[PDB]
Amino acid sequence: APAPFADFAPPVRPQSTLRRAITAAYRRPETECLPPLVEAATQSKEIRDAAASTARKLIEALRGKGVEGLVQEYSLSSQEGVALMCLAEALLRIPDTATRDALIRDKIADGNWRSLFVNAATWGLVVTGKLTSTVNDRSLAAALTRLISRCGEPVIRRGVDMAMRMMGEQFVTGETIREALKRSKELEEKGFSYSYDMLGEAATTAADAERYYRDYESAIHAIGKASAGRGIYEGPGISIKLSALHPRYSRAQAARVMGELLPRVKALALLAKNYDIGLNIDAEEADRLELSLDLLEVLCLDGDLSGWNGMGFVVQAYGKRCPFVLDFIIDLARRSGRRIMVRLVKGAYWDAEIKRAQLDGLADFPVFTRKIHTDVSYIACAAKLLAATDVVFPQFATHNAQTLAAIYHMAGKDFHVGKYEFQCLHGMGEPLYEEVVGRGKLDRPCRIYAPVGTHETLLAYLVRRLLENGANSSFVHRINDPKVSIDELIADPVEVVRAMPVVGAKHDRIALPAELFGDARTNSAGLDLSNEETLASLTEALRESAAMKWTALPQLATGPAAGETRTVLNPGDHRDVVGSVTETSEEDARRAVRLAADAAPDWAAVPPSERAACLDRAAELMQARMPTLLGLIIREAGKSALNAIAEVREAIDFLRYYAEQTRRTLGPGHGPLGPIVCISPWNFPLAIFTGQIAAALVAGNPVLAKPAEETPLIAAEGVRILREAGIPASALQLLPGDGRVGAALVAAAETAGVMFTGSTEVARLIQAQLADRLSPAGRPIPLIAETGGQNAMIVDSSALAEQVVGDVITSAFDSAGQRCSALRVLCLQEDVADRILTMLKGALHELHIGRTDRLSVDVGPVITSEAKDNIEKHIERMRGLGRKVEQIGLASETGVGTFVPPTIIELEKLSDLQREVFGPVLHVIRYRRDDLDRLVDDVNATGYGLTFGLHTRLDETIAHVTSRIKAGNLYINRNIIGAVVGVQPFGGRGLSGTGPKAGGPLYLGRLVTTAPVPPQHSSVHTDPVLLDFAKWLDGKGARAEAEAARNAGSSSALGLDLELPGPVGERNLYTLHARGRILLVPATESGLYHQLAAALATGNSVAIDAASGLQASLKNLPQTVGLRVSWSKDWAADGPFAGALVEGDAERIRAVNKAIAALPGPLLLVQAASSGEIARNPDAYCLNWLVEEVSASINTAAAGGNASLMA
Ligand SMILES: Cc1cc2nc3c(=O)[nH]c(=O)nc-3n(C[C@H](O)[C@H](O)[C@H](O)COP(=O)(O)OP(=O)(O)OC[C@H]3O[C@@H](n4cnc5c(N)ncnc54)[C@H](O)[C@@H]3O)c2cc1C
Ligand SMILES: NC(=O)c1ccc[n+]([C@@H]2O[C@H](COP(=O)([O-])OP(=O)(O)OC[C@H]3O[C@@H](n4cnc5c(N)ncnc54)[C@H](O)[C@@H]3O)[C@@H](O)[C@H]2O)c1
Ligand SMILES: O=C(O)[C@@H]1CCCO1
Ligand SMILES: [Mg+2]
Repeated sequence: APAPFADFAPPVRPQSTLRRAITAAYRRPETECLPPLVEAATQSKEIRDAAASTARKLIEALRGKGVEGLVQEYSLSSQEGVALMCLAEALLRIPDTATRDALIRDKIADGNWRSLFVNAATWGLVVTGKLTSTVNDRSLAAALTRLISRCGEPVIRRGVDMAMRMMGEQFVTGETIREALKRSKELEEKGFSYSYDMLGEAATTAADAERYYRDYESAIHAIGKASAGRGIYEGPGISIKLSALHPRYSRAQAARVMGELLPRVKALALLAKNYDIGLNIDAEEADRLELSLDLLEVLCLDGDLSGWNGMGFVVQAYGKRCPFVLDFIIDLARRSGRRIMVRLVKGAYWDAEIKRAQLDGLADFPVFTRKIHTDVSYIACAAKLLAATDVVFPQFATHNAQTLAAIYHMAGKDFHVGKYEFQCLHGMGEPLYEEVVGRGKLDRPCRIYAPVGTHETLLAYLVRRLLENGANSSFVHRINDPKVSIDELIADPVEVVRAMPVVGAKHDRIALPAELFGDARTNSAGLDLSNEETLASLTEALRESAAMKWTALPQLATGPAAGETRTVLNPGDHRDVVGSVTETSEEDARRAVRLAADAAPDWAAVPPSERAACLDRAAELMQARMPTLLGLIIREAGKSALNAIAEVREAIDFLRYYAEQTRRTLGPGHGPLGPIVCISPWNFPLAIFTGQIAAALVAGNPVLAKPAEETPLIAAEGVRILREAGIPASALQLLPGDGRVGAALVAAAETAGVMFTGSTEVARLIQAQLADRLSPAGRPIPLIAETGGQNAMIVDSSALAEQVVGDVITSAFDSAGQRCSALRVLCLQEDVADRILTMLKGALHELHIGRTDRLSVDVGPVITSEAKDNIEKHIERMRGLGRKVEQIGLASETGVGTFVPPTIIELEKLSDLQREVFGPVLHVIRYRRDDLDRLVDDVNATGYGLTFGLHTRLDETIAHVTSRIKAGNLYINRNIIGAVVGVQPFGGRGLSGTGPKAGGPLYLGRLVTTAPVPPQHSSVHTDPVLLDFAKWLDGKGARAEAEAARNAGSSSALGLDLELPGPVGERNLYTLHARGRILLVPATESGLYHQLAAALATGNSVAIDAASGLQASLKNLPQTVGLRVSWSKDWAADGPFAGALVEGDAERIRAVNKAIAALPGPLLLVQAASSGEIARNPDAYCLNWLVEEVSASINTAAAGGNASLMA
């Protein structure tokens, strides 16, 4: 049995002094990076003046020398131009040129012309220079009809010829490498050279990686044949992306990268060596930089590649590590004797790096945040390169004439071909470099980066270009802006930075990850698993955590209690004993509730701000102890390191969010319920456990904490931390054990409320036990019950398959599918289903399943043998019905634990599924586009309503689907497992939950006897049926009830529509809707009128108990109100309901509550009042619990860029 964490994340090699200097700079504060760059980039006054003259001369030449002309000639609006180019693109997909021309002439031009507008975001950038994440396809369809009806065939022909020029000649150098080489003759004769890129990146499967390899290999042959001995400086070369060549290119898979990716790069390099051409490794995301250095090191030390100086490597000047990376590379060049070709660039992934660091809660960004800082960094790094031209070959890639001029003069008057060169991108830099290359200009060579491929393979690269072209900060954008003077364009960034008040200050309008929520609270901090210092320190902390004697005991107010004790075994290896749990006797569970009741007044008397300070102190302790907490979660609950970071971060965020919500709301009149029983699931064993307890405690209630029997150790540590933070032992008691302990707690006489997260079936048993119970005030015991899901994602033919597959693999198989939010049913539009399914199965087989104490493990075990047996029986039944089943093969080492292999099951109908299957099992169905609305019905028809995902680029489809789906958490163009506290308030409806949402603003109000007004909780909307009903009441003479109705209409927050603060590149929305049909059980006419006002003011329909005998009280209702009202004799026949309102004395409420609990389907949030309370208290029925919260998270970077960060 291997020692825990002894092989967690060993580095590829021992980190040298130079490598450690790189890692030290990874996220260094921007004010510390800039001063040495300013000093390195400083040049003499004479050179600065000379460079400004050269830059002015270049810019004047640029400004002094076809889509806009098409827009002008045919008077096209912006949308008409975009729509026309989408049509032209689609027409060009027809190969037979006469067949296309006849479709144009006879069918398109004459009238009624996969959505035509799938790529409109790209054409929008071409036409308008602005980026939209999604496409208004109804606007584009109207615009195309208008322009064709106005201008006919001529405008279509002009669009086709314009698209053909841009797509065949401007976006790519050629469709094939042979085409690109033939077209390179012209500029090679004028002094340019080329580096060809077979478009391709981010391989999803082994098959994709092999396709990109053979693309590269065939291009090396063609380029080498064409080079015909010109060598690495005067002849052409190739550029490659490491992410194209392996589907798991990441630090977490470093062993596979060195064992599988490295030999592939070596084979390509050997072929480049034989032809003597350059082979450049492009630079990609920040978390791949240092990994790529390990490949560079091995290749440059490999004797089989000796004699060849064509190996090249990009370094990104927008990165904080750039000068230290250059020190490492220059030293490697000296050690190896290879003259490494070093392409200095600014960087292509800036928007994505900002979003990623914010999402991961890291200490700082790995890139600069002011564009001028990247400019200074570039010039400083150029000075370093120009001092080492004997050992490296610098390649200065830039379109910025000021940057170019600065380097041209920095390099001085001595030049020979091979000393250094400039570089530019095809279709962007030729105007500038035609003023540079050649004896009549500056006589310096330029290498053109030449993309090669078809329109399909071109998307991602193209959008990075178009964003670059349209960004306000870009030289190529500003050169075209008439409001930008030449003097502004030649301003020296080095001197501009030197003169700023704080050299290197972070951008004013970009939040550090810790500051995403501003003054409200501090964001939880994560850990960078790509940082070698972090991995080394985490390895030691994880090993030390495995040496600790973790225990969980019954912790009563009076001290620990005795009980039956057993070991807790690692689910991924039952030989690894994690700790010991002593479980609670049912006698002691009852004693704990009595002690809680006795301690309730003392805890309620602690003022809310001091209760909140306890939560904040506990969050600080959890943040500080995160490495140790990670180790426990990994071993007790089968979580990977990434899963466990997210778990601890979530717990910190609950603590701080409920603390701040308390400070915003709770006062003396918001009295506590009393002892609250908190029952929690195994699968989020710290986060959900902490959240329920923290909310109940901070609302002034003493808590009985009953963790899942599977995961008591991390729960005990959470309680220990909360007690250390100041929660008195009498206010927070830990009762480990199984469902018998939970049931004994729920049944205890002094239990004043229950917070339950777990399976729907268990929630239903708790509902049943509470149905016969009333508070001393004669009201129902509040239950929050957050339950299972049957979560779907719908994917149409406009989605990007590579994005879909990544979000599907994560959503379905993260934590072995043991997330309540996990993707259970993937719904694929029929026309793209085969291609996406094939990619999904390929991605499935790249997952590593095993004991989770290794960074390389993607998917861990299931929690118990019973869970495994339950999941496997579902798979084998599906297999026995004839469904296609795909499964990863598991390594023999999984035999010591309880593992289920990630599984894909292809279903015929969505009704093939009954209940939630809580494991790594993805079901797939296909649909025809015209049946989309029916499909949404089928998804709704399960009765669940937790998470839901949609991948589409089409606004019409977003508006349709999101308006019809009934789920609590929606996700657009991203994974569906997001639950960031206060950003995606989390919780569903129907079989998935009663509400209110955890991590949302209505939560604390359920835990007090009088709910406060939540922050931002109001709406100016008034339900119109409520208004009609209030007028009807006035017509009937019920003046007091009509006034109460109007007041309910105003007080309702139905229609609240908020955007919540969060990371860039995301919109996170929070809205309040009707719940659905509310069951009304009135006793009196006036009670009925008040119940109906409450339900209508919150947008609901109603079913009214016919046994009330109150039918004569609703004579001659307006039709608008009548449409919302039904009478029910058999309640169980007319559901499902979404809540209930009850009127009566205590025994009537008890009897009705029992009848309601017996209704099939969802747990109902029931509110009860006596006739007298309805008369006395306008809030007898609380409108908070008659609306439904919906959270929607939209990935606005999904088109490949961030429009907000463009401006
Ligand atoms: C031949 C060639 C090859 C290239 N290869 C790669 C590569 O392998 N990997 C890669 O990542 N890039 C690469 N690039 C760079 C990238 O694709 C862009 O072309 C380049 O960053 C634009 O820089 P510039 O000097 O032309 O223009 P500029 O207008 O001078 O500079 C724009 C750049 O500033 C940076 N920037 C913008 N806003 C901010 C901000 N708020 N804070 C900090 N920085 C900011 C970005 O890097 C942006 O691209 C390459 C460029 C060329 C010409
Ligand atoms: N809606 C959400 O936010 C959410 C979040 C996480 C998990 N879940 C759901 O949780 C489930 C998985 O967690 P689980 O397997 O630990 O759930 P579970 O229903 O098996 O157990 C949950 C808790 O209830 C206790 N319990 C069992 N029987 C009881 C009884 N008769 N009376 C009182 N308490 C009893 C258990 O001991 C445990 O602490 C899944 O169905 C998942 O979808 C929902
Ligand atoms: O892929 C990109 O966008 C950059 C530019 C060229 C290579 O790396
Ligand atoms: Mg269970």
